[PDB]
Amino acid sequence: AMGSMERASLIQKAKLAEQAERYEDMAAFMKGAVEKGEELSCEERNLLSVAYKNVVGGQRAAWRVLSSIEQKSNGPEVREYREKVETELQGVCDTVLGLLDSHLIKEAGDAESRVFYLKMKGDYYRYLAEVATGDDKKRIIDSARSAYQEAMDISKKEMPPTNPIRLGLALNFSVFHYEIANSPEEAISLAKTTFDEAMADLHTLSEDSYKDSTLIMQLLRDNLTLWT
Amino acid sequence: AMGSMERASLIQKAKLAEQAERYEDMAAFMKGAVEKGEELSCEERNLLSVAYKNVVGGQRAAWRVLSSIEQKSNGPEVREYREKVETELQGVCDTVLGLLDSHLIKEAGDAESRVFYLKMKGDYYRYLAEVATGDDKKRIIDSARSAYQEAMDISKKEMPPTNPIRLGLALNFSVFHYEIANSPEEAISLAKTTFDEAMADLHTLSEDSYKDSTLIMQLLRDNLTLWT
Amino acid sequence: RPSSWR
Amino acid sequence: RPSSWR
Ligand SMILES: N=C(N)c1cc(-c2ccccc2)c(CNC(=O)c2cccc3c2OCC3)s1
Ligand SMILES: N=C(N)c1cc(-c2ccccc2)c(CNC(=O)c2cccc3c2OCC3)s1
Ligand SMILES: N=C(N)c1cc(-c2ccccc2)c(CNC(=O)c2cccc3c2OCC3)s1
Ligand SMILES: N=C(N)c1cc(-c2ccccc2)c(CNC(=O)c2cccc3c2OCC3)s1
Ligand SMILES: [Cl-]
Ligand SMILES: [Cl-]
Repeated sequence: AMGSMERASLIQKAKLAEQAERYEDMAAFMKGAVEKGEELSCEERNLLSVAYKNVVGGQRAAWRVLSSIEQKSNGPEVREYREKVETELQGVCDTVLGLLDSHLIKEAGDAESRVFYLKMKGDYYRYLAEVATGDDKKRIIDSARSAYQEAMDISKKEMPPTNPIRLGLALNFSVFHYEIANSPEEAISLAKTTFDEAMADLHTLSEDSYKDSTLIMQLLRDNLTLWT
Repeated sequence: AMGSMERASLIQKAKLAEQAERYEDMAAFMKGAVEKGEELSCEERNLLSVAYKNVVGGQRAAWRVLSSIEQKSNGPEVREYREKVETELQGVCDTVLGLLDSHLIKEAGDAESRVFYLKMKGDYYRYLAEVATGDDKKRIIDSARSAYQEAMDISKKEMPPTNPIRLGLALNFSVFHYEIANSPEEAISLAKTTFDEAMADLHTLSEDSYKDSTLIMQLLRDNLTLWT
Repeated sequence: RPSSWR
Repeated sequence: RPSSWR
């Protein structure tokens, strides 16, 4: 679809789409850029993430509204429409996972890029898990856990405790534990140790990195305040 | 596309889509309902209007962002992407105008329904006019004016001055005059006489209708405050 | 920008 | 609902 457009033009248009709040376009442009087969820069990885996070975020919010209405109802229309939204959401998740598997992850040698992509893999299996009920919920959950876990292992070995990707990964793995895996103590433990180890590393940072790191620490704090 | 779904199911799903903030789905469901060929109720007309207003609203907001960036630039990517958004917006406007012409307007006998649809026709030609530049801008503008004018004539004859459709029509025709037709004095005159004649009719209303009417009067006031 | 019927 | 990396 985007095969005839230059990689640089796709990136340029992804940035324009972001400015215009056109996130479905943004995602299509970044999918096209990925499919050119070259590795993505830090900025380009963030564009990919922003685009699909916003697309799937709208779908998740809609699915939750419909699922709640469906539950309250204990005709077939509510179920049909929830299924329609669910199938669209699963399709987006499948597309992202397909990009990671073909071939972003295998070509990511650096810790920064490999952790970023493995976090994404965990996130999009997590979104699949939120709507899963069939013979594959358990396998979907374990796929999310495995991706998050490999990202955690690399990030702990290769990144400082205040690195924003490491922090955002730990935040989301903690949400996985609490919301998906029915492991609230694991969730609380991870959020707390991540928060404390970041705090102890802030003294090494510039004013700019300090702001970057403390922003995500605030989200860890917010969840601990919700959970304890 | 929606041909196989029951009319009642389409309406039900349009309301669900609204609750889920899924306005493109909402519009597709209401397009399907219109294409069943039966007249639309007051509630159903509002569902149609809400759906396409929200869809085209996002497109207009995006187009304005891109057009401003394009102007600031005085490669082809910005123009290409603005054109992409513009073409999509024009397609939505054309779809709505096609529904009105096939055959909502001709089957609308009541003043309430006929004014509603003619206001919509004015609105969607106005949105076409916002992006128009070719040999047809003047004809597009005159198509908007003609539709608004016929709606005004009927509404003045058949509806009280506080009727919310009459008020919203006058508000939007006034915006047409100011923004599209380069007629700011006509715009100001229309907003003021509409506001004053509504004020003088409020004494006839219930508490509920009073709130309905004063809400739109506040928007007339806001524009007069911007313009005078 | 002026307000139209939201 | 808890916060994930917005
Ligand atoms: N277009 C967008 N929405 C973005 C473009 C870039 C970008 C990245 C690199 C170079 C230029 C721009 C973003 C940053 N992304 C992050 O995750 C991030 C979050 C917190 C703190 C920091 C981060 O990175 C460096 C420090 S966001
Ligand atoms: N299950 C646990 N790990 C905890 C049990 C208690 C506790 C509470 C009351 C009495 C006794 C123990 C905890 C106290 N909160 C923290 O330390 C904390 C640290 C960092 C950030 C935040 C925190 O709270 C909200 C935001 S954490
Ligand atoms: N689903 C939606 N978003 C809507 C459904 C209905 C609806 C209409 C009729 C019956 C039941 C519901 C809406 C009302 N629409 C208006 O234009 C309007 C605006 C201001 C004041 C009044 C109005 O109508 C009566 C009084 S909005
Ligand atoms: N071109 C015009 N028609 C006007 C000229 C002047 C004017 C201003 C200053 C000095 C002399 C004249 C006007 C004064 N505003 C109004 O009457 C009015 C009425 C209803 C609601 C609102 C109003 O204002 C903001 C909101 S309206
Ligand atoms: Cl459906
Ligand atoms: Cl384009």
